[PDB]
Amino acid sequence: VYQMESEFRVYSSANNCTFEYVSQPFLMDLEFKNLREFVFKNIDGYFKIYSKHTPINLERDLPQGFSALEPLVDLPIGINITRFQTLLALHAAAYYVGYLQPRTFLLKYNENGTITDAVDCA
Amino acid sequence: NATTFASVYAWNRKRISNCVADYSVIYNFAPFFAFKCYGVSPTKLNDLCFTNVYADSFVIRGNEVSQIAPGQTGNIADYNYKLPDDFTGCVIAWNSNKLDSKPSGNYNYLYRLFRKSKLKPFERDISTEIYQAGNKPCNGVAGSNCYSPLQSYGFRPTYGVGHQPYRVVVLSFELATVCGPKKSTNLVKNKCVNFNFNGLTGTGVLTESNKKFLPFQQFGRDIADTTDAVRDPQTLEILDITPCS
Amino acid sequence: EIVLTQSPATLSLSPGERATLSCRASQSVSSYLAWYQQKPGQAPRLLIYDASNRATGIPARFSGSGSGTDFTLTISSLEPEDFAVYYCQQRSNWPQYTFGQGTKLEIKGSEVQLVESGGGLVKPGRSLRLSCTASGFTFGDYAMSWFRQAPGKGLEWVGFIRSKAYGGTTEYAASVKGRFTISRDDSKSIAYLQMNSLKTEDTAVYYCTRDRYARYDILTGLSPAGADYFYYAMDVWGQGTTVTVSS
Amino acid sequence: VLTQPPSASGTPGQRVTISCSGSSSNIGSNTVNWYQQLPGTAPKLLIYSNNQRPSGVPDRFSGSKSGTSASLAISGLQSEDEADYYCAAWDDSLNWVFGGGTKLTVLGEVQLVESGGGVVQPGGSLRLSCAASGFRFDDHAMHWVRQAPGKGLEWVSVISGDGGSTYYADSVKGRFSISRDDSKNSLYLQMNSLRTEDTALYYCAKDRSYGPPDVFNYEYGMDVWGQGTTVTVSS
Amino acid sequence: VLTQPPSASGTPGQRVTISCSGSSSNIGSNTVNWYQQLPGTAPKLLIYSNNQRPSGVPDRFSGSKSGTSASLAISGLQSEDEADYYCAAWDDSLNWVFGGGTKLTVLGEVQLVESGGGVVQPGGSLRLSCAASGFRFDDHAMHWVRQAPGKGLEWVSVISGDGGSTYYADSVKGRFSISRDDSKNSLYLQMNSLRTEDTALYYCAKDRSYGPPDVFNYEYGMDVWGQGTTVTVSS
Repeated sequence: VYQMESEFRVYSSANNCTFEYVSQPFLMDLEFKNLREFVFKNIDGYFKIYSKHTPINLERDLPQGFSALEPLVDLPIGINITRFQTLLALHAAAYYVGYLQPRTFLLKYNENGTITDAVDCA
Repeated sequence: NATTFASVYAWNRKRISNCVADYSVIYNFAPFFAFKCYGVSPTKLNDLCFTNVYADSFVIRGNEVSQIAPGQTGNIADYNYKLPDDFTGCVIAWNSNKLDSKPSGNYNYLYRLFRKSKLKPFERDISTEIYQAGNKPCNGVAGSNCYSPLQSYGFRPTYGVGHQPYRVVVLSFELATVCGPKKSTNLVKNKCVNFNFNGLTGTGVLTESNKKFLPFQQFGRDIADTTDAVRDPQTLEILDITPCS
Repeated sequence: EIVLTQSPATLSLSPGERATLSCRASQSVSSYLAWYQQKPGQAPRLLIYDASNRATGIPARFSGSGSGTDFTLTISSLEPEDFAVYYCQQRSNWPQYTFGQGTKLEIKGSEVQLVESGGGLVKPGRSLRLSCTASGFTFGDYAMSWFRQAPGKGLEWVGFIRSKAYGGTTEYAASVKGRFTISRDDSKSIAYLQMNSLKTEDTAVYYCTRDRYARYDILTGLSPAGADYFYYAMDVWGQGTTVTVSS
Repeated sequence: VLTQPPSASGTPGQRVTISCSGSSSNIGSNTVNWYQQLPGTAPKLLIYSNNQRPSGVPDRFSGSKSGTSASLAISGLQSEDEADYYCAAWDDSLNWVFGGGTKLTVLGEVQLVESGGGVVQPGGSLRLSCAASGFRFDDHAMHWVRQAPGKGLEWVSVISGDGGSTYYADSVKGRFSISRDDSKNSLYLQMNSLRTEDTALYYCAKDRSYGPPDVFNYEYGMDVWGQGTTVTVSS
Repeated sequence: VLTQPPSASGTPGQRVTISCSGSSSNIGSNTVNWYQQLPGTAPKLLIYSNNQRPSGVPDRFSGSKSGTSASLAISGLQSEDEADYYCAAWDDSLNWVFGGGTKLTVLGEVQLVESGGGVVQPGGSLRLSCAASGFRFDDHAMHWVRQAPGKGLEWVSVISGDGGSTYYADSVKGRFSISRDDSKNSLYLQMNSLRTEDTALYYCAKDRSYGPPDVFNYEYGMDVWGQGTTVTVSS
């Protein structure tokens, strides 16, 4: 961003785009700090983007506490993605990268429908 | 109902997807003269689910509209636009003499008369290589034995019916981002009737529930994996599903 | 810019001997030479086009060779009716058909048919408009070209309009720009030519012939070695009118 | 083959409907054309393209093509609306199929002249010509529809505007010769080996489209008709 | 397509390996040929038939084809072993596919003369000839390998020793017309309608076998090369 207020330094050119989405509601939000987690998958037809924004106060590492991620957008695009990479801006940069495994869990649902705890059987 | 289409050698095929296709507004744009639907049915298109629908526009002669069909050749069918045997798409044609015919003649629409070979189907070539016909080499210059590959139509309003501009739109179907306009109905009161909430098929009585669904769910199951609650995807409101008597 | 001049001027070779025809040029022209053999009073007749193959109609007494900046045509037969001027025309520059001063040789010392119109006195009412209606080939699929023939000066270029296929543009010479405007009426198998602002030097005999066949699909299948290329894609001269000027 | 009831009824002041069904290859895919022929005259096109009407026919007639069936709604029928209505369609076998005819009984310039009749000689030969002048015969196409005395319309043949594709009916397929003369502006139909079972008039109809009915499946229609010649084919 | 690493490295005194994998239609069914081209010179055959080497190449080089992949082992590399190595395989689809090139970077008579260059005229015509004398041209076959500046080797066409069946590449088929003369002992290549992406040298390669590589899938190999002519095809 030079300070319009943006650029396209990621790519050099374009081609036959097969899918596009405006998605006016932004995923990443803004303003005790704030932690945002994102879960991405590779389902046959959907991408299943999960997100959740919770305030944190320890500011050391991933805090202790059970928080679920509500689904936001399920892009109906089929593609074999085997590589990903984050993006950073210029005018602190901590980001975690985990790995999903087929594990058995026992989800506990509250009276209002929110998940309060889970149990990894393995 | 655009302003200016391309020629017959080019396609300008704009792919349409990611939206529901309503095949009922095209009948309220302009009076068509040819509504061939090779492969499918004109009425039976708002029910199938396709993945990628392509749409091209071009202007070709009126005498040669019957030549744009699967398994049929012609003058402009081996070099500029070919329909293969797996081509199942509706070919909509309509005259446009009132908009693409000037008294002094228009030479903006071009067509190829003969290539070096037959072009393969589902292919588009915009090469402007000057044709090389003879026993003497042509160095990319217009001479005697060297001919241009592109020829103009020359549409005029004084010409009779048949040599007029005909905007023919080739709509294709290929194989789920584009579907048909699923029509809804009216929600009845508490009575054991049939219901279908986006695939949820079953019987039961729809009664006013008191649950509070989170703003990312539609239906819900009981302790024995039985659907007994759903939210109408028309207006935010919970609905209990009790089994029929 | 390519000047084509003939070396012989007056050959009085009696029939029963050989005859040579040399034609040079400044710019190195490829195999695009057209040889005409025109009787005095009648219409010109092409002998060998593009200096590569012969025409149709003339006998086999036209064996020649050569390519580039020189051409040759050795006639090893007698001269029964060789009382005609042997010209030369280039086919390289399409909108710049240029002729040359032919050599006058003497004895000692068919559905293709077209008519023309437009002529007479030119000084009173300085407006002459020649017309060209053909009854041979299908009028319309071939471009319409014009050529004038001044008395005792040789063959000359006028202008042309391309056929209906390859656009409706135009291209004229330097001495006819802004004065000679050609209009085509292929809907009625007629081609017109307006000659506004006429002078005393424009008293030549104009001729309308054929030009390139914009339809080329057939020309690739049949090889230009027989009468077919002469029947489909070939220009043929016709009759011409007269222009009279006075004070 | 199309099912159509023989006759309907209606009172002056009410709107009635005339239904005419067809298979999924003639109405479900092609268009329906309605015609009306007063007793003793030539038919005329009323509704074409299922949504349009010519300038001669007023807006009092309504039409609609819903799925694989057709309907002819006559809003406010008058005392002059007493005639027979026929249907029109194009099947996949390249044929102009008709309906059955509806005898509506109430309870209250372009010229196409054709000649040729008299002795038909069922087993010899007969020449039939149709004149045409004043409507740009080189552009508009033609038709061939015969009508037996007391029966409905029978499709014979049709030619495009360019003089190309023509289609024959199963009963006379491969025996006639339909061709036109763009220089003389006349239409001919040579008939050979005719039986004693084809007593009709062979009305010379004028088409409004250009090409064959297989490609232009949204513009075909017989606007202008003519006075046919009643044949006398017998033993 | 033959998978090959872009560049390898090694110290003087150790043995390095150069692998080149491929499908079972080109390597698994045929033999692999290794080549070495110093910067600014012509390539040369190193290992043929996956188990033999010519007299010019010493026994220090090793080659082996295990299954559907090959390997080039250079035992005891010296300071002069700094060049690019390409793979060679003849697929059953009548095409000669090369590798990608391995830029080995260290950390320490028979004459084929060809002419024809200068003005390329991309759109006209161009004749390319290659002389041959001193190796029994009537027996050994010939090849045509082009190399763009900064790119790898690309096969153009092939001609048998008997002058019978000939083949071209998938991108040059239909435009070139090859020719040869057994009496004059010369190789020709008539080219027409050259595009702007044909900038190369067109090396005149000499085969060691007799028939085309499709029938003799265990003896083909380009032993002697020539000095190609750099074309200047541009706008």
